[PDB]
Amino acid sequence: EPDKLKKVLDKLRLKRKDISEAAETVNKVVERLLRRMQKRESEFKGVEQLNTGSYYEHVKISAPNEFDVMFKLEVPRIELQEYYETGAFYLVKFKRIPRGNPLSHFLEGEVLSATKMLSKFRKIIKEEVKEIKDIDVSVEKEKPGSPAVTLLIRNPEEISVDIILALESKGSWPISTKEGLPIQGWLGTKVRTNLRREPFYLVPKNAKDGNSFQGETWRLSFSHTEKYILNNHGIEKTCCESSGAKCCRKECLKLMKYLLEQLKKEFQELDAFCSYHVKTAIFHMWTQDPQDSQWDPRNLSSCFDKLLAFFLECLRTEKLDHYFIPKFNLFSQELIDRKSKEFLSKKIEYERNNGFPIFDKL
Amino acid sequence: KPHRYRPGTVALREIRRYQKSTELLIRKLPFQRLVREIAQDFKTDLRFQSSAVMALQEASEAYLVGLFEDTNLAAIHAKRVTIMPKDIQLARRIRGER
Amino acid sequence: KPHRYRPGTVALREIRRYQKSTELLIRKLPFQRLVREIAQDFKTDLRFQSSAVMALQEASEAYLVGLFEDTNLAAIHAKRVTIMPKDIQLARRIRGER
Amino acid sequence: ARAKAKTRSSRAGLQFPVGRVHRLLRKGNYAERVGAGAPVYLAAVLEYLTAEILELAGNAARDNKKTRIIPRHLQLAIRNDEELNKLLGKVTIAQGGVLPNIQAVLL
Amino acid sequence: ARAKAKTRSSRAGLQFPVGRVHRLLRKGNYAERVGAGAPVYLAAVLEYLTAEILELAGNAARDNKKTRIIPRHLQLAIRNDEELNKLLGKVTIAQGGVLPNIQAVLLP
Amino acid sequence: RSRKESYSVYVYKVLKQVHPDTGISSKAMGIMNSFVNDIFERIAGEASRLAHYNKRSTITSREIQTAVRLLLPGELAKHAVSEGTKAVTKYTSS
Amino acid sequence: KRSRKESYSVYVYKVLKQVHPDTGISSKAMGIMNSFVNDIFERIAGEASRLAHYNKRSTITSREIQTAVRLLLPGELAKHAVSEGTKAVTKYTSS
Amino acid sequence: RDNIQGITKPAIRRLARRGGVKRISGLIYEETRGVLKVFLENVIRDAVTYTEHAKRKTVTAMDVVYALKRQGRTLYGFGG
Amino acid sequence: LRDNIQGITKPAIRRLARRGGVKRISGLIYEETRGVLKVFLENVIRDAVTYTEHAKRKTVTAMDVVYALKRQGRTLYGFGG
DNA sequence: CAGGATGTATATATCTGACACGTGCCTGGAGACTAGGGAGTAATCCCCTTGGCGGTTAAAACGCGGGGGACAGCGCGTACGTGCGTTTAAGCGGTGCTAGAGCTGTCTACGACCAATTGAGCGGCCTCGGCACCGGGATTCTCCA
DNA sequence: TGGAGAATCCCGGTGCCGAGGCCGCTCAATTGGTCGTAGACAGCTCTAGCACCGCTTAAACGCACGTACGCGCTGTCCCCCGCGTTTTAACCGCCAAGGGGATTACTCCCTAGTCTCCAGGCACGTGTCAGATATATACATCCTG
Ligand SMILES: [Zn+2]
Repeated sequence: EPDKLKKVLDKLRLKRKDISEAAETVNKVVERLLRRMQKRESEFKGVEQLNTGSYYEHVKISAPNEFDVMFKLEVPRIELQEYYETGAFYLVKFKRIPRGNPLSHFLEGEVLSATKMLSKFRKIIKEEVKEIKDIDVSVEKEKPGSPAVTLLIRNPEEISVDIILALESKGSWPISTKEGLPIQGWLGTKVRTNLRREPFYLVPKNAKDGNSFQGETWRLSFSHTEKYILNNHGIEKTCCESSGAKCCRKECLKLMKYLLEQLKKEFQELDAFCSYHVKTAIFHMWTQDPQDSQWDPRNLSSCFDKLLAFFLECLRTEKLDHYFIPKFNLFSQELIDRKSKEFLSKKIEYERNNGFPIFDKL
Repeated sequence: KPHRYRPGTVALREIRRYQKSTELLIRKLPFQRLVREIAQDFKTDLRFQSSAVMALQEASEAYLVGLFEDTNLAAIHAKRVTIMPKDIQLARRIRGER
Repeated sequence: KPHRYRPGTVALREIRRYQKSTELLIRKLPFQRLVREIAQDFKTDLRFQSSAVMALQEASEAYLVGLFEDTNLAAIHAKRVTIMPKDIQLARRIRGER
Repeated sequence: ARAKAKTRSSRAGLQFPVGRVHRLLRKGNYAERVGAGAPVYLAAVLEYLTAEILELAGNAARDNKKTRIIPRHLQLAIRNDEELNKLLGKVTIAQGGVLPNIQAVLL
Repeated sequence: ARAKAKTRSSRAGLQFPVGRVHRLLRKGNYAERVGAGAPVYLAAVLEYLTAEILELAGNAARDNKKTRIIPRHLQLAIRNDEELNKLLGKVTIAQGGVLPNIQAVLLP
Repeated sequence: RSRKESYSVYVYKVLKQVHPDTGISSKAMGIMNSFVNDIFERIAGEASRLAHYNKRSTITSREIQTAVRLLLPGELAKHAVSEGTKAVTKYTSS
Repeated sequence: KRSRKESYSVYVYKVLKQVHPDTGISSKAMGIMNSFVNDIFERIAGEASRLAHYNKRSTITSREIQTAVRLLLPGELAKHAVSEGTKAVTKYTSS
Repeated sequence: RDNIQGITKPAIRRLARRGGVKRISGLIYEETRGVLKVFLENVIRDAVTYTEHAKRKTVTAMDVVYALKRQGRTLYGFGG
Repeated sequence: LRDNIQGITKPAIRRLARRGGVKRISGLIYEETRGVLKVFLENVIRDAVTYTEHAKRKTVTAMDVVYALKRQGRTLYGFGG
């Protein structure tokens, strides 16, 4: 029944109406922050916000009082050391750098101390937002367990924006990804070479601490390539344009992402499932997808149930490759207990057999 | 009237063009003739591999470019923009070839 | 009134005197102190033969004289008689130490 | 009961050849004898230097949206390094081109 | 048997030692074998060059009314010869000084 | 019929290590030969001179290390020395 | 114990008295002459080594030394030194 | 048989452009032609010496590369 | 030891300049000369100390200095050569 | 300023030749063992480096007057850049040719190696003569009407 | 065009210390012989430099116009130089102590040398795809009323 789905998406477009004003005010203060960071004297001279779009399809967002942006910082010659032999977490070191690294105070010996650098970042950002009080904006510090510095804005009311540091490397897309992003037979090799000639990102996140080295672990980020593919979601790059054909790809992505969002939040035991799961599965579905006619809004419900079938078959055989790192496949029981995945399967069945009741809200 | 460019714009365009290329800027037949005529003083009935002459041409062009750089530096020093033989002579005297 | 010499005559006499000698023109204790202080950065508790320090002093004075010659040449080029740090910088840039 | 050969570059964990450098050291009139750990050291150094240059070279190649490294890219790699340009200060590279620079006074 | 010895420089007619040069050529890691006429060439050239320097050096020492060569006279010789100044162009002479030379623009 | 050896195999392996999607021309692979041969000759000449100054007859790891310290500038020498020492340590464990 | 050392002082003295039978020489000048002879000896020997190595040979002959001298000395110095050397080699081979 | 006038004036202007030169006096060409001639004379003297030593008739690329390397101007890209 | 570069007095830079043949000297030339001499000395002493440490000695001999100069194209006659 | 002409980076479509594999194989690299010689070590000497003290005078340091040189400004005129129309010859492709490089085999003269002599060259001792070193007059050279 | 101060050379005498000669000695070059091997010739192959011929067209060349830059002059104003007084600290001679280079003797282990064997690197042959080229657009910059 695609009419209710289309209208819930419209409901999000009226959210979007609220969040245009909310996002514009938060966006403007963060832009102001950007202008200010380039003038202050510190190790954070060139720190851009990473633009992944503004749409719900483009950014982290939930209930209207939290927004997310990515701040990038270019880093000198970086050498990575795998710490989680899955291929998802790294120790960071430097290379020769003959003139001088203006970051040596951020390192514990030869490894970059994420803890120290993040503490200095938090201190500088909080002081700088503290130095200009046009809009009522302050910083909140929760336990140092997830490295994000959240501002609380009293304009019009509570706006929180988690600022996530991302390291910018231009080097080589390290070997752990060598056969990631497999699209050669779907789109072409020229895009993949061009895409893989782009930079890659490193974000602070303490991998759960069955480990000595804490904070000093990093995760890979490919937000820009993912945004690019999503906004060229079709084998034809004319998708989402007037130059092309309306398809149900963005619609199916919102349908599954939003359905899972609502069902998983109402049964909170399963919160280890993050939005990256749906993006990875839909990346695999769009690459294996050979037909433009297999994604068209008149086929919203059939493409969606086919996608549902894809999700159940992915769950069944106990593996879902990270689309950029096939060697790091996050569907291992040591991070998601098999019984929890089967419980999710039952909850998914719950949604399928009841005629999408979670959408019957308002 | 038509589109007279001011003196110094085409010079900058040529600078930007020739600082981007890697080709050889001297004709090849004159260079080869000059090489053979110069060499016929030390020994007659000589022969040359083509690669040898190409290497000689590369080396000589690199040499002359590296010398024009210092000539330009001397010109800048003398509060000028035109290079003069005084500057070439100073360059070759400081470099140590005299 | 007594016997004021004009500026530049005693300078020429000193030029003529120091172009005829061969002695060392730098004091020896300051040079030795400077050498030991400089060397204590690469390794501590070092010792020096006197001949080594004397050789170092000779080499450094020869170096500085040879550099002042080119500074003078650059000064002459710039239509001056006073030497300026621009000329030293040009000399060291042309010589190849940069 | 044989000991099927295991190259010395494998023992050192390198790609450069240890036996060929050993032979070149012996038949090169450098000393009467040659120690056992000298070729490992030298091959490690040569491999390090090669990787150090080639990475910046592939970077300069992939800056111009190119796939193969050409001599122009090698030259740009050499001159954009305040130590490699001092190590190779008096070397000329064929088809290398010049460094792009304009004097401020000429604008 | 065993006729009286005669140095190789004696047959060549030189004052430089052929045996010491043969040994230094055989111990300097220059090649596996050293021909018999190579030390003759080398001793002749070294002796020629040193005599060629010493002639100018003694001339310069006499033009200062001195009968004893000192380093200053060797440098005067070297800087005065146009061809010896290209050979020892990158050489420093201890206690040598420079050549008296003032630019014409500086005279009164 | 005039078999002549070079370094291009190992250069290609190293390249495939650092940039496993980039090729190389045929002249650049000659330039890398010339570069390797130049550095080889420099290091070997300097180690020979060092052994002659110290009245030795053999060339060991210490001569190679000192030669590298004499020829490489700044942080290049530090990284090269660390590489060399790690390599020798790994080799001796055999 | 006394550690005999070598130098070219005897031959420098012979050459001096043979070219200038009346002048003497200091000791530091003799040191400078030693440094000079060792320097250009080394120069010629290294150049001849390199030349012999380029041409696949394993012997240093008077031809190699001749062309190394032609490479190092400029203009007429090389011509006169080559004439001296060749004359000496002719005289020597005549036993 | 001058052949030194075959080093034209536009070629010299191109070499000056590549070296970052904007204006050029008119008496610069004959002097830089003489400089180049001197340089070539030195290099070719050394190259022909290396060639004659091998008792050859043709000049190879290795003779030039050696003659260059022995003046401190090593050249990569032509063998060796 | 501190402030020893100042022991290169101005009348000594002046005497070196006179031996260099210069007639009139600005007043800011002395700091430039001190800096150039300091970096030259650093570059030479680094190599002299490298030779000495390799030789496993604790005194710097004159041959170490002679080699450090020779390796930079500044051969020096008169100290053993 | 504000448009207009021009120049340059940017997208497409096609083909190519230069690069990337793949195969056969041969020569050089690896494993094992021995015999020597280079290097590591321990002790001892004795050289030379470091450290101190006292006096002097030469050099440094500070001040000062002043003249000359650096530097700014203005004018001019000319020499060099830009653009156009001709013309020459460089470059390219193809053909043919042969001198000379490159390889292969033979042999011969020459250089390595060894053992014994012997004189040349090194270390030490002594001595005279070239050169500091001080005075003292000659004689340049600068500073004025 | 002088006339007097004031550095500076030159001669002369004293004295001192370093070169030159003598003497004792030791170890390295010479002689004489043996052996092995690098290189010199002589032939033969076959590449690749040389010479030619058309042909296209891009580049050099010559000329005109104009403008901006070097150069010359003038005038000003600091700032280095020459001189005079004070102070200080290198420098020399000296003495003292001790660290460490250098030599000897002793020992061991690592490398050359030999021999056997086999895998990696080279040469040859394909297959294909990065890039060069040509065409069409759009953006960027300079320029002038
Ligand atoms: Zn769509």
